[PDB]
Amino acid sequence: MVILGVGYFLLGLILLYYGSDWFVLGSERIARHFNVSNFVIGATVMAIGTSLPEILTSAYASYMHAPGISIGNAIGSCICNIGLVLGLSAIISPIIVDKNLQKNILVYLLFVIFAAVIGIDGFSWIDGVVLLILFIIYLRWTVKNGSAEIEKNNPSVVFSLVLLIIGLIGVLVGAELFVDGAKKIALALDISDKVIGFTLVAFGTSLPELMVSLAAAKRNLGGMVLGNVIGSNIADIGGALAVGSLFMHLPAENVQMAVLVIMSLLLYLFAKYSKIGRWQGILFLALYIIAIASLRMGGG
Ligand SMILES: CCCCCCCCCCCCCCC
Ligand SMILES: CCCCCCCCCCCCCCC
Ligand SMILES: CCCCCCCCCCCCCCC
Ligand SMILES: [Ca+2]
Ligand SMILES: [Ca+2]
Ligand code: NA
Ligand code: NA
Ligand code: NA
Repeated sequence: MVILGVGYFLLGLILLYYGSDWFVLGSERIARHFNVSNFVIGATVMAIGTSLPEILTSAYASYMHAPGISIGNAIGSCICNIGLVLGLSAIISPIIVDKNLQKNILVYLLFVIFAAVIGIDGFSWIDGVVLLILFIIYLRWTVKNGSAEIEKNNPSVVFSLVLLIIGLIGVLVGAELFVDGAKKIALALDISDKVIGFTLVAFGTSLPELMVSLAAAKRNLGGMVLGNVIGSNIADIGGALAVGSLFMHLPAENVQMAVLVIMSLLLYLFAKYSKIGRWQGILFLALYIIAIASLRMGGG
């Protein structure tokens, strides 16, 4: 039963590795097909695709009367996407943000500040509906401003969509196998710890973002990286958190929200007045490390 766990674990890593690169390549081609920037494709198709685990997890957790896990997973993913995912990626491929993308990031920041303020007393189903509506508006606004609309079944298109979809299946299945594999290893060795397992929920669901962002960074696709991070956070709030709140009132996470707000503000300030490169990435990593060293365990 331990060899099966090791099997899943290694296999999940393989799928994650190759799948992420396929997803990126297919997404980069699709962007060129539709005449939209890499940021746009990153913030929409990629962000949502990779946030499907958060959405499902938050929904499932709140339905099972564990709303703390529901919001813990959602906001923890956001902190992970900036501190760990963007941190690593910025070091690998530093980014200077153009003026139009700076505007997108400011909208993101406002969205996050708005979510923090209405969530001070926790999140109701009404808070959820509002956030989901802003999420949809964000998506349409983003696509419009990053689109140059001008124009059977071209082999370039097909191969693009195949890469993208198979890549996405690869990263999502791979993330699942990684986690399921780890869990059966821990169970087999009798080192299973539930509160540890619930602490790592936002991470396991963030493995697609991590591997996808790293693959894009290796190909110097900085805008795509930034799109994936910014979009995943909005999807995690207007999607994962929001849907959670539909089943049950979510408890406040004011400390984690303050952390997210601070990291999000830092991200905008770097984008606007500087760059997102080596030392910005180092700072994001240091803050992430401080966060996981100090924040209360249990995943909510
Ligand atoms: C943004 C212009 C200044 C760049 C240098 C200051 C921002 C990066 C600071 C990194 C500090 C890293 C500390 C690690 C412990
Ligand atoms: C090309 C590699 C450049 C340096 C990468 C440094 C990463 C530092 C991450 C944080 C270390 C711990 C800080 C603890 C407060
Ligand atoms: C370099 C400016 C940092 C401003 C915020 C400083 C305190 C740390 C905030 C982020 C990480 C989580 C801290 C609480 C665990
Ligand atoms: Ca074409
Ligand atoms: Ca509220
Ligand atoms: Na995502
Ligand atoms: Na995710
Ligand atoms: Na996550």
